Amino acid sequence: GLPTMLTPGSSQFLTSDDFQSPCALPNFDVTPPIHIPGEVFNMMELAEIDSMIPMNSVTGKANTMEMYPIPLDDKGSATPIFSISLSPASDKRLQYTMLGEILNYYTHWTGSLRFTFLFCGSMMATGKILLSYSPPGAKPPTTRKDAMLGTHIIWDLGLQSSCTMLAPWISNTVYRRCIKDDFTEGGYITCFYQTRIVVPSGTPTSMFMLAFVSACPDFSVRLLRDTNHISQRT
Amino acid sequence: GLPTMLTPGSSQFLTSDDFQSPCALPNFDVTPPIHIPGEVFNMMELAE
Amino acid sequence: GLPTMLTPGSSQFLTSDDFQSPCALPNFDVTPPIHIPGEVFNMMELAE
Amino acid sequence: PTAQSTPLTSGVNSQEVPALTAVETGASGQAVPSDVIETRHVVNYKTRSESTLESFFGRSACVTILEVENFNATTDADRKKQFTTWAITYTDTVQLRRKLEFFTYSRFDLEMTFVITERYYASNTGHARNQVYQLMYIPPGAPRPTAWDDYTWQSSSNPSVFYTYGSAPPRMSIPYVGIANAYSHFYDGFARVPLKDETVDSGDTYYGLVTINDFGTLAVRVVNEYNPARITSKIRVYMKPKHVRCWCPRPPRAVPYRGEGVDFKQDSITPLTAVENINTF
Amino acid sequence: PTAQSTPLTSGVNSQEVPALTAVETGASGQAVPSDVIETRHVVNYKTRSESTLESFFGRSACVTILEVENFNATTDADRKKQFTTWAITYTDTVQLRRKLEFFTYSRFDLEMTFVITERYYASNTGHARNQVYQLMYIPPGAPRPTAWDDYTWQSSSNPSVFYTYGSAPPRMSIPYVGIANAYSHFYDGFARVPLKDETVDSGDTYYGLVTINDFGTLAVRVVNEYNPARITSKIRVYMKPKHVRCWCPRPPRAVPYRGEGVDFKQDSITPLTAVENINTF
Amino acid sequence: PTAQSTPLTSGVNSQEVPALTAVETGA
Amino acid sequence: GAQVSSQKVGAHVNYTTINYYKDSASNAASKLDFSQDPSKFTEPVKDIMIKTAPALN
Amino acid sequence: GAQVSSQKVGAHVNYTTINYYKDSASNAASKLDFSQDPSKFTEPVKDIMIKTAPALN
Amino acid sequence: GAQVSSQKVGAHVNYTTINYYKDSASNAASKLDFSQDPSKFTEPVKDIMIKTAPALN
Amino acid sequence: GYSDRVRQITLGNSTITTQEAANAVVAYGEWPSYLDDKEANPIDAPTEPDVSSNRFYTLDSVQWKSTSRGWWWKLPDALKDMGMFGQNMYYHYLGRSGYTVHVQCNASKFHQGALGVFAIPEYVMACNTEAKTSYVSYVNANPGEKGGVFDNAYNPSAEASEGRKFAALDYLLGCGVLAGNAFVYPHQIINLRTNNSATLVLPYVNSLAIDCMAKHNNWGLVILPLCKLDYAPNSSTEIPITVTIAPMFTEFNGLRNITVPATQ
Ligand SMILES: CC(=O)N[C@H]1[C@H]([C@H](O)[C@H](O)CO)O[C@@](O)(C(=O)O)C[C@@H]1O
Ligand SMILES: CC(=O)N[C@H]1[C@H]([C@H](O)[C@H](O)CO)O[C@@](O)(C(=O)O)C[C@@H]1O
Ligand SMILES: [Ca+2]
Ligand SMILES: [Ca+2]
Ligand SMILES: [Ca+2]
Ligand SMILES: [Ca+2]
Ligand SMILES: [Ca+2]
Ligand SMILES: [Ca+2]
Ligand SMILES: [Ca+2]
Ligand SMILES: [Ca+2]
Ligand SMILES: [Ca+2]
Ligand SMILES: [Cl-]
Ligand SMILES: [Cl-]
Ligand SMILES: [Cl-]
Ligand SMILES: [Cl-]
Ligand SMILES: [Cl-]
Ligand SMILES: [Cl-]
Ligand SMILES: [Cl-]
Ligand SMILES: [Cl-]
Ligand SMILES: [Cl-]
Ligand SMILES: [Cl-]
Ligand SMILES: [Cl-]
Ligand SMILES: [Cl-]
Ligand SMILES: [Cl-]
Ligand SMILES: [Mg+2]
Ligand code: NA
Ligand code: NA
Ligand code: NA
Repeated sequence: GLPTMLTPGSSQFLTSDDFQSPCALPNFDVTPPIHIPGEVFNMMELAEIDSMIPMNSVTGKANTMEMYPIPLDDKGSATPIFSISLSPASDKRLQYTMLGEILNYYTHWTGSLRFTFLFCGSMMATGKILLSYSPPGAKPPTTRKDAMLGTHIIWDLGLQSSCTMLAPWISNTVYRRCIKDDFTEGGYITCFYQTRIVVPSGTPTSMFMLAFVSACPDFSVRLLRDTNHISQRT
Repeated sequence: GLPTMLTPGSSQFLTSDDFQSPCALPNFDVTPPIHIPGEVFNMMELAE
Repeated sequence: GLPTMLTPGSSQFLTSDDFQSPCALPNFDVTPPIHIPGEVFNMMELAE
Repeated sequence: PTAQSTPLTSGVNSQEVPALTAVETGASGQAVPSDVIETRHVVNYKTRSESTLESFFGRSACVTILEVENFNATTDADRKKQFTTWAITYTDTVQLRRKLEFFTYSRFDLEMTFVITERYYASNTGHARNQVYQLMYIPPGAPRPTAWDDYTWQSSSNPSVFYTYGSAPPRMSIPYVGIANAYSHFYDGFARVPLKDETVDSGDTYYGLVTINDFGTLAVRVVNEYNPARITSKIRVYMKPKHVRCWCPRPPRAVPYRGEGVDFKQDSITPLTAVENINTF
Repeated sequence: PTAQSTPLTSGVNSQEVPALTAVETGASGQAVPSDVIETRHVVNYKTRSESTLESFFGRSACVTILEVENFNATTDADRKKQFTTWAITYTDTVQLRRKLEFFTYSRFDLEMTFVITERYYASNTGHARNQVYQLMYIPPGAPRPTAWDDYTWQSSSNPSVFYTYGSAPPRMSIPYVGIANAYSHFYDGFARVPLKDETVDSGDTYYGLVTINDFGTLAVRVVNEYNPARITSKIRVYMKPKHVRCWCPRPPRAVPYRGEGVDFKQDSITPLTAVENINTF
Repeated sequence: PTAQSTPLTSGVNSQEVPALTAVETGA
Repeated sequence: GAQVSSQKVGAHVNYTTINYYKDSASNAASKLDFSQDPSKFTEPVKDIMIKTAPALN
Repeated sequence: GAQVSSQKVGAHVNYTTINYYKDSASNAASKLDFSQDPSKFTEPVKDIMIKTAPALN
Repeated sequence: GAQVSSQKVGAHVNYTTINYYKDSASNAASKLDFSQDPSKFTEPVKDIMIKTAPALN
Repeated sequence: GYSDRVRQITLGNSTITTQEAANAVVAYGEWPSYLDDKEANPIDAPTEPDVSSNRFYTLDSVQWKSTSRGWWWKLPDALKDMGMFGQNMYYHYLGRSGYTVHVQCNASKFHQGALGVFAIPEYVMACNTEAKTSYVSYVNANPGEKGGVFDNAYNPSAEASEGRKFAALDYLLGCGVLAGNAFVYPHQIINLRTNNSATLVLPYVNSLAIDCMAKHNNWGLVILPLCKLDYAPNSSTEIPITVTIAPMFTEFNGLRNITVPATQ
């Protein structure tokens, strides 16, 4: 025989190995392929689809359809409308979005996050809303005058129903970790009345908006891992 | 020797495998073939 | 199979060996390199 | 091919309003940072290599644990411990199943790997010679064994692997074997149409993929006759989809499975932990 | 490429004074023998091959010793002996750590090799069948096992190696996996900025690389169920940096380590042995 | 080489009768 | 003396064979032979039978 | 019939593949496919939507 | 795709490498790199210092 | 002049107009089509009924209330008793179809609310007994044009025989996934301030070229109130939702006597 010498690794089963193996059904004639709509090539294609943030997952609304709609009214309170950390894998509200679910199969993420808001009041309701992203390392914003010092957009409610706020990729590390982590903290997303919602008479004075999250084309993930979102009894 | 590393499947006997093996009767002179009527190539010929 | 014959050394772990081995994280996209000051190539650079 | 680079952009004062849209259309938000902030040029050298379907599925996952034993069996129950049969499925475990169920349809070849372990049942019953295992794939219709040493194990046509304890985990490839043009992960239907006034039972019939799926049976035995020492074995079955295509993405499983279907369990349908307030960082 | 040859030189009587310098500049002495003595020509055929970074680091070094056992566990403490978890680090041992810490930053692929050994805990409890080990790499975020036979070991996505006792030491390569452009051997900082008047504890927080480093977890089990004979195992983990680059050289560790940081121990900070006199040959 | 494809055909009204045969022939 | 041949198609190229043994009996399976002539069993008649014509005229 | 292809870059060239088996199902992983068209899911609209234009005109 | 390179000399030629794996991380040791620039550590001075000239003029 | 809001759709003898649309979705970017010879399976010359069957059928309307949890239909089940489409479906073993789905819901500039309209391939739903798995009767799975409703409570049956219906739990999309992720499916939203209609054009979707329509629904149609109906002068007001669906590029194989499914 050809003289050979076995190296370390010999006979191991590495579950991420990539070797050939003999076919149990040789000369098998596979069913011819046909075109099927909706072919997927990359999990990041799915990450670019908007899914609803369960933004109002408070006691009595968590695990109901009422966890999604963000309460709005015509009272013009100075208190924030919602506040959430840019922790898209680990946050109690972001982790169950389509993007969150994909991120929980990976260890590392990079790129820009898109937050799209749909106003679902009456056509007769007007308003201006400030949407802010504050990169980390300063007092988390709880007032409009702190929020407006960060990355922000002033949304005018009107015929165009929806407004997109970006959390642009602003990070020390080239990747953040898909866990709660001080070192790779992402910062603070907040929302304030810029003016107030105004309605005429005979119109609902309370209403909702829906918040969606998706990945931008600059977004990628690394280091495949098991998710903490599925388990079974043994 | 040439450095090698055994993969999963090593030493298994898969009954549908398709490998070479040493001949127990080397240099054996098989009986010459002759034409026999009724040669079959495919079980689907019999199905027809 | 290709007839082979194992030589002395077979299955040993020599800590100064220099062999290939399968990657536990196939198709992994390493962080792009950037220029960092103070690259060292040889311990004798430090000895000088 | 890399993920998107960021172009150098300054401000705008314009009738062009990329920040506004209407998601009623069924389009997701499309705006990127250069649409709503001043951006520097950043060259993106990073790739989506590890989120291709081949990369996402490129792992051997445990799909079941089988048990077989080798001892002098004197009862029907003990005779049935000398071999095991398993209807081939990915629904005994949750991890690979959940990944596949991101998709409605798939097409792949399968790498199957096995990990075989033993222990002594007792001491002071002597020892056991090294055991050989037979793992026989029984396609639908082929006769199933009723004893560890019946005629079916001669396996003239069924593929069998003979594995020697202590050898490398055995492994073989299976082609895409579906009778359709893809595997269905979900089937919204039945195996037959129940017809007006027929006498056939409609009270105990099932629904979905379980009514139509059949990938055959894995039969496992220890080939050796019994030693004085009873040996108990586990066979862990691993599947890796390779040469993968998938169609029609789905929301992933959000709550525990309770069987082969999409059914959920009344005590396990509250996946979210309630936040203290809508304003909690 | 060779180390420097010596040129033929005679004496000098000159305003050229290569013997004098001013190290206040931050320049080391530069003069060579031909500057200060008469030299013959010597051709130097010798090379610095074995002091390249690849040559210096081109060794598999033991970085930890793990323990696992296989027996019928009836207590929580004994159940926890059936598997082990280890946060991946080079700080459990001193030799490879000290070599890496000649540098501030590094970039390398890793060859990991394992040496697995067993002994019988006792005689007169019979024997044990040959054991298979699972070594599972759990990246940060992936679920960690709480029992040797829980669902996590199905390892659909985590890389696992199944090792059969008595086989060649198992081995695999790991890419450069750093989330920065290099590994940091030293990090003069914190994981977060503590802010004015915040209620977050500042009394029990840590400093340096330990606050930011996470290379995940190695989980090890014996896959076999228990024999009557208890078997105890050691798993020695070996690391070899390959395809090595390093930056920013440092003085090497002069005194014993006392943990993962640069801290030193009061009874072990006197590395020099005093000489009898400044004039001792 | 594949199993037989099916050609596009419509109806007939013909003295050609491929539906009838005589298996007495051994065909 | 490597043979490069077409593989049987799967779900979604070529393979290489080298014979290691001096006896053809040692070789792996014969290559797929799609030869067939069902007519030697299904229609072994002396006189041609045209499907569209009467079997007996 | 050796294929020479680019490796995935590490910390700091090419690799060789020979297929040993007559069935493509036996082959190692498919080569990296960077194909994508997110728009079939993110923007499956009949009428083109220009980002800078109103979504509804 | 065989690389033929010079061996390190012994007491008294070439060797062949084929990469078997699709990841460069799987490869054997990097080839000997004799690169060096001690001056970045031994003489990192803004203004050139000529050995034969005074260090301070 | 031309607007994303104003659309005409003509199929056969039927036309739809809308003056408050929001574009139209073509599911997975693919218009329906006939089955090509290179992808065909059954070899009999197919029936292509064209205008007799490929036309708008309007289902019974449902009432949107502040308390509504949502509605579901299956296709082709919802159209099984619709004119010549139903006859062609039941006279053949095999059928394939695309669809134009037009969901209609108008209100006023003073009403508010938002409907998610989702087309779901292989819309498999949970059963309503924990004594069994996958335990749904044909009759309960195939309600026809009346479809079904979602609930915000899961109350599985004491006895297996009483739980052979879908547990259509709204926030789990009746199938153990979070409803907020339903947007990965082809969809539009009817947001009353913006639009009064949703239009989805669906190609045939299956792992086969053609299949048994009486056994197998290719698509689910889900309408979920994402934001509840509200009207200040009367919180108890109801507004109709009307579903109008046209089969497209219908093709049938395996003609025989008519299929008459069990009704109990
Ligand atoms: C599976 C199991 O628990 N086996 C145990 C047996 C059984 O209890 C037998 O019934 C009696 O041998 O008893 C032991 O004391 C023994 O034989 O040494 C320990 C052994 O681990
Ligand atoms: C780890 C260890 O020290 N094991 C020792 C055991 C233990 O003390 C048990 O408790 C009692 O068997 O005792 C021995 O006499 C034995 O069993 O033959 C020697 C053996 O080496
Ligand atoms: Ca060998
Ligand atoms: Ca726009
Ligand atoms: Ca800009
Ligand atoms: Ca036996
Ligand atoms: Ca000088
Ligand atoms: Ca001199
Ligand atoms: Ca164990
Ligand atoms: Ca005839
Ligand atoms: Ca027609
Ligand atoms: Cl291989
Ligand atoms: Cl709650
Ligand atoms: Cl061979
Ligand atoms: Cl090697
Ligand atoms: Cl075992
Ligand atoms: Cl036998
Ligand atoms: Cl099948
Ligand atoms: Cl909280
Ligand atoms: Cl030991
Ligand atoms: Cl397991
Ligand atoms: Cl890192
Ligand atoms: Cl001294
Ligand atoms: Cl009906
Ligand atoms: Mg009807
Ligand atoms: Na780029
Ligand atoms: Na020299
Ligand atoms: Na053909």
